[PDB]
Amino acid sequence: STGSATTTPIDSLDDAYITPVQIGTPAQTLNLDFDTGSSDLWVFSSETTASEVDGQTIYTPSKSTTAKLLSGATWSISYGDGSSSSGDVYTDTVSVGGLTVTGQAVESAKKVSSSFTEDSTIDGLLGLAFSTLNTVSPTQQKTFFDNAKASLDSPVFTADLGYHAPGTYNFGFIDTTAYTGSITYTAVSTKQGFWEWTSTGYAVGSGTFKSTSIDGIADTGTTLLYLPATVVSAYWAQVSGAKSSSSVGGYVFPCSATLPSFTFGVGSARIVIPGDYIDFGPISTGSSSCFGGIQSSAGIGINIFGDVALKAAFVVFNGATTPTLGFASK
Ligand SMILES: O=C(CNCCc1c[nH]c2ccccc12)Nc1sc2c(c1C(=O)NCc1ccccc1)CCCC2
Repeated sequence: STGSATTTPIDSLDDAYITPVQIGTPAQTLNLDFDTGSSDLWVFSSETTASEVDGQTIYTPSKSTTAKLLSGATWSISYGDGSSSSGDVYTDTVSVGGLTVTGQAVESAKKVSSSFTEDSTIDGLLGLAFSTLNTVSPTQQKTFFDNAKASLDSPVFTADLGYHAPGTYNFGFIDTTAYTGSITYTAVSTKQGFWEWTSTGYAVGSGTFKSTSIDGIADTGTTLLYLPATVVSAYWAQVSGAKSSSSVGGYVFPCSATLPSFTFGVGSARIVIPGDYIDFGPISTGSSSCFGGIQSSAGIGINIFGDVALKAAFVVFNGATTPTLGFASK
């Protein structure tokens, strides 16, 4: 089997991407944030505190003839940004672009934090990291991709995120028309449950490539690119007026700037992030100071190749016996 769905930025800045998912019988289509940085499939529901729901489409399990309460299961998750959600669990039928899983754990939210209530475009998350991270207790549940793996023509999914434009998630196959040149595959560690890999280095603009190991995670569920303080200082040094703001909590720069590109290494290969992709608009409406799309991973504990980096690449998440990650220019 295979599946193919379009993913769309939620706003003019690509702060996140949503992909339509069909849940239950008959189908309830909810728009989910496909997230390679977590492992819970959780949704706004008819069980969510009415004051924490504001425009999101809700999953109503009582209306699904295939939904079944998972007796005694609860879930509770907190991402390292403040946001969090929790609730109970159902198993139901879940389809993405023609690809169908029966008995997928669908984690119904009873409480969500502010960050999610505020984003009316996002009806939940579909986690695509490793099932070891799944928070359902007392019995861990499997991610959509894991449940689907055995059925796929190939145990893979690809992420093709667009810059200020629609993109594609495919399951089961690799679209050879979607990228230029060849796909460079690099090793993955699952020890922390992420698509964790090691970049061979970086360049700032047309500056000389620096070879250095940058261990980090391929994470579609994270907006920006978080890299070490040294690397990130080397980048913003090339932008006149750029500085790190405590009041803001990261590097900001003059909106009038023309940003240089950033290159990261995948083995001998190089992915080039156009300077464009690193601009995230005024820090507040009307301001001439703009938030940068590349930030320090200093108070995080791991580097994060978020959307800013992944959207410059065609990315293969290879769930074969030894998982690997693949990157191609596009
Ligand atoms: O958890 C994820 C991916 N999933 C994020 C889900 C999410 C949180 N808030 C949201 C708001 C809208 C849509 C989705 C989300 N990645 C991962 S993995 C990981 C972290 C994070 C993370 O929180 N990233 C986003 C972020 C990092 C730093 C500062 C601010 C934000 C930090 C500890 C090490 C391992």
